[PDB]
Amino acid sequence: CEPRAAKPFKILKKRSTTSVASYQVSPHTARIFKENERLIDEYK
Amino acid sequence: CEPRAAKPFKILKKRSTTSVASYQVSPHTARIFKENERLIDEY
Amino acid sequence: TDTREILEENNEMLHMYLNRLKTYQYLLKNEPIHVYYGSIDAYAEGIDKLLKTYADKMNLTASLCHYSTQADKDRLTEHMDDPADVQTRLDRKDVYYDQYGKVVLIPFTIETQNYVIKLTSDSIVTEFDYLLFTSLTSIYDLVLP
Amino acid sequence: DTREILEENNEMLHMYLNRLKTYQYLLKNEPIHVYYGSIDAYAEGIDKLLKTYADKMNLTASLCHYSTQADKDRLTEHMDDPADVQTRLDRKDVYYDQYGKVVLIPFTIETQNYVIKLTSDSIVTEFDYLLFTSLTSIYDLVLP
Repeated sequence: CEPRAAKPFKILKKRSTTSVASYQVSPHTARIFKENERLIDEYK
Repeated sequence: CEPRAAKPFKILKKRSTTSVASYQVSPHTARIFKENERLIDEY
Repeated sequence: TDTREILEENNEMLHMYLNRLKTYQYLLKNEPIHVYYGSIDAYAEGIDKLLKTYADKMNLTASLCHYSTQADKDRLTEHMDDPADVQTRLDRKDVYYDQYGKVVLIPFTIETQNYVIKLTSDSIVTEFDYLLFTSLTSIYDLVLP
Repeated sequence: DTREILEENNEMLHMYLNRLKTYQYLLKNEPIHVYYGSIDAYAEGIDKLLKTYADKMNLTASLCHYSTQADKDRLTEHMDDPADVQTRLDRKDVYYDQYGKVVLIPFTIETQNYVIKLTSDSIVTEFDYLLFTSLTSIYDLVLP
């Protein structure tokens, strides 16, 4: 479960010419996570 | 909002040299969906 | 009370993003990517068409919007209750979400040119969509020769 | 109890938000090393890409030969019902162990059969199927 080959050529591909605003959680899903955890903790 | 170019050059690429078993739900998530809907029904 | 609703919200989230992820994978498997190059505008066109290919099958709208001239900025932000705030976020290169899960605005830059990937939906768009739609922009770049 | 179901929903959303965060981050920042020129080179490149992703997600991914009967028997040894597991895989179905720890995904490179093995100490589901099979598609699309 570890296939290795002699290989004719090696190449490197990259996402380069562009950049994007980085990750942030949405308010919508932040609310859902908070409510979940506050409710889970309220049965316990 | 619809940026278009005056004379683009185009390249069509396709996933070909490989194929995969097709989609099937896991039992685990099937259970979660069923239990959700049976509880939502229960109010 | 607060529990039946939250349960429907969890359930909706899991269904929706399972469906959207099913679609994404199906398209990566069966739909050819059309790659436009030669200039900033060709590139921006190809990214716009790719986003549209996916959003079209997912119950949300995606667009690539110029975000260079003040006119571009005002066009984008007049659809919003606090335009000055929306603009400052975007100008400072951060994602903007509405509180209600209907708009995601994602500053995006091709070489020297500024854009904003606009995602809207009648149901819901979140960071999951940020992740999927930015993933696609990365796949676009990787597919270039 | 609705408590348990809720923890399950919550876990699902966190886990697949995290795994999707990782997938997207890697597509953006990690250079894809493209091996081509034969089935074995391709297979290697797919194996390394799957590994790059699984490594950062708290699960292990592997590409296993599934060509010869010897390959099949090796794969299925540690399973309760090997003949049955094999039938499923032969039939080209995804195989999910019931306890949520193993996904086996029949996979083909040109004319060679493999199985993508995904395991996890917590949980693997169809979401992992979708993410990992997406990557195999991206690999193919990135070839010249």
